[PDB]
Amino acid sequence: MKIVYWSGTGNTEKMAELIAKGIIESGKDVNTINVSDVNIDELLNEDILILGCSAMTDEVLEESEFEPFIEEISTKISGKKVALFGSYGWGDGKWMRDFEERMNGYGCVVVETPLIVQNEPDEAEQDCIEFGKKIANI
Ligand SMILES: Cc1cc2nc3c(=O)[nH]c(=O)nc-3n(C[C@H](O)[C@H](O)[C@H](O)COP(=O)(O)O)c2cc1C
Repeated sequence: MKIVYWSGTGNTEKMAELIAKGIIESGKDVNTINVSDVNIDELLNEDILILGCSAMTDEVLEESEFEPFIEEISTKISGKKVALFGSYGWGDGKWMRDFEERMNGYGCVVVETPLIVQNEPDEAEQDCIEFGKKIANI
């Protein structure tokens, strides 16, 4: 499996590691990839796309790297299963509600409720691990 993410201070990156740990604990292999080093072709061969990005300016996906990546794969992911996650600060998850609506709009099947955690996943560590375990069972 593969987890692709963008993180500006390390919050979403930490979530990604924790989600990977859950998948591994369930007996499966998984690689975490920063959006900068992702290979679209190899990524498109995955049965489930696990994508994460923190909330950026005015509740949007990160603009210089993550958004363009989503746009590029947008026409080639109809029917694919996706699990979404990310860290946020002062908002209430608007960027994620929009990210979920967008992926659905591209024809994807959002398999679980998106996992969102405020700032660093300190108290929410187990929640991240459990999300990974749910994904491993799909
Ligand atoms: C430029 C900028 C804009 C932000 N905009 C939002 C926002 O609109 N809503 C929100 O809840 N958090 C916002 N945040 C806070 C981040 O989503 C939050 O700090 C998160 O934990 C960052 O995770 P990361 O280290 O994975 O990037 C913003 C942060 C930055 C740096």
